Amino acid sequence: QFVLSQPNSVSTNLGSTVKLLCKRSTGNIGSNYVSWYQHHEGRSPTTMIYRDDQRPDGVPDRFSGSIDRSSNSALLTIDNVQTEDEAAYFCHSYSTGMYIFGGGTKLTVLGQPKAAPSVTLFPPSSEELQANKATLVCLISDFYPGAVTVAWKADSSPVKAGVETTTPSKQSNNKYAASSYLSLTPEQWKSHRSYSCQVTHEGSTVEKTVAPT
Amino acid sequence: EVQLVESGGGLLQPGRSLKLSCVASGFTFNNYWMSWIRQAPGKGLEWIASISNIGGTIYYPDSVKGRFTISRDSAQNTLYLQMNSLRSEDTATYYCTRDLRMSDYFDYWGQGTMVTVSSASTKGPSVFPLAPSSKGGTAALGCLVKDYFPEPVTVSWNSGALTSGVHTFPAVLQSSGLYSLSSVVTVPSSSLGTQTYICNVNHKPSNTKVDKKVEPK
Repeated sequence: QFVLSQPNSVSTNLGSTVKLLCKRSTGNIGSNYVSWYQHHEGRSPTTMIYRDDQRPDGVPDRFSGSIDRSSNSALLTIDNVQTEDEAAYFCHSYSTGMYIFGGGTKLTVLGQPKAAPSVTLFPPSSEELQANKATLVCLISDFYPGAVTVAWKADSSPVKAGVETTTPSKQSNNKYAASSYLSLTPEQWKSHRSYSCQVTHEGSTVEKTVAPT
Repeated sequence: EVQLVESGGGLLQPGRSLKLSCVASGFTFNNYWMSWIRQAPGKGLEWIASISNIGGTIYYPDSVKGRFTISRDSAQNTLYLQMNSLRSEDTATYYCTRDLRMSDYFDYWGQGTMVTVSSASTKGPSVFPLAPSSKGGTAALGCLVKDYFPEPVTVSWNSGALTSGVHTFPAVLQSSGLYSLSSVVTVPSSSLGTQTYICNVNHKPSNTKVDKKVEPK
């Protein structure tokens, strides 16, 4: 019937205040109850806000729910943000035997300066080439916040197949890391002059290139 | 206090079937509605099924309509999700919830059960060396752990004697159903002529051990 739309990722700082929105595609946000759930990685979700603006026992006072009909959206408000508040938040609503979830918004709690990615690019090993296989390995480390996009190029042209990239993963020093793999045939690799891995981080890209040995 | 403990699940093949279990306790089972929510890896929450407290009304989205069947046993305080004709898409972590129909929200969540659906079977990794490249004065070297199944793989370096600057990357899931990961180490570039770097790959699901020495070029 409708679709709940949240931003993909928002970031703030400690002690500050953030408002997470959940616009509704059609109809009025006030027609049905809105619910907010916090989700941690490897953890069961817990309900944070029920019935538009009710919080269960134990949920901290910082969390609050609201409704704004001017934008037909709902808001989850977090005052005095803590490091523990870095998580994912899903809004929910029900209408005619359907449970509509939002895309969720990954809340980032900025606890350190911004960091540019370290990018290292490995060509296929000689041993791998003799086994009739070829893989490029692009290692991305030491960036904050942890969200990057990767694009590969063969010579100068975009590569549309054979790319597999990991979700960014939190490193030991609370920075994030990711890795990307390009699969080729050995003839593909040797036929082009170069291959390059482009990592976009906060709208600024770092790029490394390798060429057949 | 309310407890929702889920069981079942595991590794399956396309077109096969599974029945998930959620045992309920700490409350009066027959009052509440129940639901199944899943989250596929690297994806948002998705609602799958909702059953009345009497087994009376049952709602399904179109993505799993006619494939899943939700049921409940009053005598055993148990919620079931029969998944049939499974697909690779249905690979997710499945959560059992208690509903409050009066307020349209799930007030209690289970522990979660992981379901994997792939057409792979147990396979050891093909380990290749990642010869060094720069970072100059600091170089990066590693070894590539390709095409294994299932997780996990463990890597140590120089039998655990080498730990400084060792960073083992989380595995990627290939479209072929197999995993690949890399373990890379950063070391002083001076030592390449004198130091031996051997990565010890361990894949207990297939009982495979591979030791590959990483040399310069």
